[PDB]
Parts: sequence; C-alpha cells; structure tokens
Amino acid sequence: GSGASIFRCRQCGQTISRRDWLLPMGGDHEHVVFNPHGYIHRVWCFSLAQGLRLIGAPSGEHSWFKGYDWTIALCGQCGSHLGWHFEGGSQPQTFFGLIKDALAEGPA
Ligand SMILES: O=C1CCN(c2ccc3cc[nH]c3c2)C(=O)N1
Ligand SMILES: [Zn+2]
Repeated sequence: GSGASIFRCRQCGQTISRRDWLLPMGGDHEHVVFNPHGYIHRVWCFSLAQGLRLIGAPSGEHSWFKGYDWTIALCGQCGSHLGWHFEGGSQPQTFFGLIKDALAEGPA
C-alpha cells in the first residue's frame, strides 16, 4: 500500500476519508462542540468521505455550522454512527463533520 494517511471506521475498518480531504471550515478542520445533552464531540470536517449512508431528513436544528442543515451519517458497512453530512450551504455546498473518536487514522 501507499501508507497515505487515511481514516477508517473504528468499528469495522472500512476506509471513510483521507487526511488530504480535511476541510478547514471557518479556519479549522477541528470543531470541539456539544450535542444538546452536553456531551462533547471533537468533530473533524472533510470535503469528501466514502462508505457512509445518510439517515433521515436534513435538519437545521442546533446546527453547528451556520447556514447548513445536517443529516446523521452512519458507516454503510456496520451501521456505526460516524458523524453528519452538512448541506444547503454556500462554499462548499456540502461537507462531512465526522466524530474523530469514531475513526482511526492510519496508513492506507
Ligand atoms: O450540527 C449539528 C449536528 C447534529 N447535532 C446533534 C443533534 C441532536 C443530537 C442528539 C444526540 N446527538 C446529537 C447531535 C447537533 O446538535 N448539531
Ligand atoms: Zn463501520
């Protein structure tokens, strides 16, 4: 393999994204934010991610990224919750905000 830095689903090993695809939303790819119950999520933003399935309809409620609606993104292979897909925005129109602790960075 290439050894290129990629992110795998911690639960099943599926390749989900690459360090090359980190996206600095608002100036940083990492956003330490909270779900509505006060649990911290260290979210890493990516311009592209693979192997995900979206569930439900997009919502604007509690959106961490002003102007974007979110949808839950699961691993399409094992069903584990890996983060959210954001859409309806300006630049970029869509992106992924993934939970860093749900992924494992490693060599491709
Ligand atoms: O931008 C977003 C992403 C989704 N999100 C969220 C919403 C509800 C729940 C309930 C448990 N974890 C949640 C996370 C949020 O607050 N903002
Ligand atoms: Zn998985």
